[PDB]
Formats: sequence, C-alpha cells, structure tokens
Amino acid sequence: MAYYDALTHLPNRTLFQDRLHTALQQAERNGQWVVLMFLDLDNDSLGHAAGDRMLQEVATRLSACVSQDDTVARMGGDEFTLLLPSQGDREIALKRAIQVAELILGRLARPFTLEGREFFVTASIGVALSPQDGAELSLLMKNADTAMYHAKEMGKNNFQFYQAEMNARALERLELESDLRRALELGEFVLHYQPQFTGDGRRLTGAEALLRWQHPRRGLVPPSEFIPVLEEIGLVAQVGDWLLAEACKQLRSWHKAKVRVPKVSVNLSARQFADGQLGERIAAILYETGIPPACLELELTESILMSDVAEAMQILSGLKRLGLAIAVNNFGTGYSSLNYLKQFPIDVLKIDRSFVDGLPHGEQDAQIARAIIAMAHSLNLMVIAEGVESQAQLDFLREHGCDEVQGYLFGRPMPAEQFGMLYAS
Repeated sequence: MAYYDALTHLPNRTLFQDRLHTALQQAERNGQWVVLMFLDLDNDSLGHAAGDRMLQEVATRLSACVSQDDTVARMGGDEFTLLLPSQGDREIALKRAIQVAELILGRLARPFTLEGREFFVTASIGVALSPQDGAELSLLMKNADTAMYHAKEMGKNNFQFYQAEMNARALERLELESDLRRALELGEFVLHYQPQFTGDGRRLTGAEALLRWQHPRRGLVPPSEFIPVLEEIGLVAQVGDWLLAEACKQLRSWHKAKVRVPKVSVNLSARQFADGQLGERIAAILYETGIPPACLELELTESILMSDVAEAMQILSGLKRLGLAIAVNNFGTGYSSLNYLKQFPIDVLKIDRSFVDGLPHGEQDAQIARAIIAMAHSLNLMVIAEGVESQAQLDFLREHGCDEVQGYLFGRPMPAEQFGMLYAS
C-alpha cells in the first residue's frame, strides 16, 4: 500500500501519476502548461553499493535541481521522472524545461565516490510538454519516453524534447548565447542613431542611441532577438558600459566637428540600472569625454522603476546628482500611475509607439495620448512620442502639445557618420 520509494525517499509511480494527473487537471482549468521529464541513468560490477548509494546521490542531486512545487520521483531501475507544473505559457515552460535539463546534466557530471573510488554517470533525458505533447497523462508519458529514447540513441548526457520545434529552438538559443559571448570581446557591437525632433518637426533636439550587433555571418541581428537574451544572461552590463562610453564620446565628437546634437538618449535595462557601479562608471565616462551631464539622457521603463521603488529612488537620486536627465517610458495607461512617477526625480516622459499606432484614427488612443501629455506636462515633464509614422500622427501630437518627437516619418536609424552628415549644418 506504499506511497514513496524506500531507498531514495522519493515518490513512486503511483504518486507521480496522481500528481501528474492532478497537475494536468489543474492546467486544464487554469489554462496552464505542464513539463514532464523522463531520466535514464547509465548493480554490476562490482556494484551493488553503487546501485544503492549512487541512486541515492542522484536523487539528492535531482532534488536540488527543481522547484518545490516541482516533483522528483523514481519509477524503478535507473529511471527517474520530473514534474514541473503550473507553467504560464509555452515560452516560460520551454525555458524552464531547458534550465532544469541542463542543470541536471551538469549536476550529474559531478563524480561519485562510493567504494572509495570515483565514478562518473551518464544520464539521458526526454522532455514532453502538456497540453501540446498530450492533454493526457499516459500519452504525455509515452511521448516523453519516446523523446528520451531519441535522446538516448543520439548519445549520452543529453536531453531531447518530443517536438523537433523545441530542439531546434533550444539549439538556436545556444548558438545565440555563444555568439553573443564572443561578440563584445571580439568587437561586433555597433551603435545606430535615430534622431529626435521638436513636436513640429523643425529643429533637432537629440539622438537616441540604439545598440546594434554586426554579426559577420548573420549580418546585423534584430535587437528583439539578441537584446533579451543578452540581458537574460549576465552580459548586459559590460556592453551597456561600452555603449555609454561610445555615446558620450560621439556627442562630444559630434559637437566638435560638423554636428550640433544637443543631447543623446541611452536606454537602460534592469541589470545595468541596478548595477552598483553605474555611478562610478558614468561619472568616469563624463569625466573622460568632457561633456555636460545634461547632454546625457538615460531612459527607463516603468517595469524597471516599479520592480523595486526603494532602489529606484536611490539610483535615480545618485544619477540626478551628476546632472543628467531621466526619461521614462512605455506602459499604462493608467494615469495616476503618473502619480506614481511623481515620487521620482524624472525630467522626461516618453510615449511608446503602442499609443501612437492608433493616432488619430483610434479616438480612445487619441484621447488617452492627450491625457498622457497633459498630465505629464502638469508634473513639468518633457513629452516625446515614439513611432511617428504619418503626417496625421505628427499633426495631432504637435497640435496637442507633445514637446518632442521621433519615429520613421523622419527616416530609419543609422550609423553615426551618416547621422552627422544627414543633420550637418
């Protein structure tokens, strides 16, 4: 009438089925996703302590690999199973499965000492995802077992998803994460510049710096592809640091040659905003280049400000103490969330394109914008809109008081030289 495994203190086929079924019904109601993992480890001879003892160690390792709502179990022999339930969507479930899989492989890569000597262990994993690889327990298990057998016949110390989609995906992510790793050391990062104009569109008020990746096989990569991954792994600080140096050194270069760009706007991410050396670095750059901090505008999202308000207060304070302007961006609206930015030392409000896309044919968008502009004005903030495509948008914005503007109606982002030439005087 057993419920768990004696040897490993891990649940057993009966309970992992009850919890899998349970999590599947749960995922069926709450419309969520479920990660099922099958693990095979690869007693003789002379091995019956190792089988007893190795299995235990592997179970200890497996437990320390996945989250508590998650479940590690054993289904006889060398074979273990994992359950990662309550996943929001296919994306985060895929990612979670990846992380769990390759940590397990790295854990099990660790030596085992049993009968006084070291021994290594191979493990092959197959991963199936509900409700896609099966809305049902037995089907999902058949398919996870299948994926494990493919992973197995393919080699040792590897994992494979049931769907080829996920494998190709994972591989691509690995390639991206590796090439990204080389890029900065190599020097494959270049800065493009989209210019900012007055609400009317006459005089130039600045230049937004945009990070670009000049990959010699992929040419220039789409930021939407590499920027997330870049920030997802701890690389976004050194790069962001090079960036800053380059942008300041450009403004200074620009001003001293053929171009008057009164300021440059650089956007920051979660990590490099919370990077404790941001001030020591920015002050050092501002020092070396020789440009007034007012000519450097830093840009943030609300998601970044409101993730940790208490921290944001201190970083933003320490940054304003330099003399530079703070810009804030994107999501709402959601108006006294304007109230919420009142509590900060901000100088600039920046309207995301998702608001301008409805201008001025979408009346709600037209009026929502108009609200944003007025209330941002009330807090003495500068308002600039992004994604100005048509004259119909530009006209509206200028006729309603949007101080600055930027977008594609004025052209595409470009290198610094061509920038300095396209707005030389």
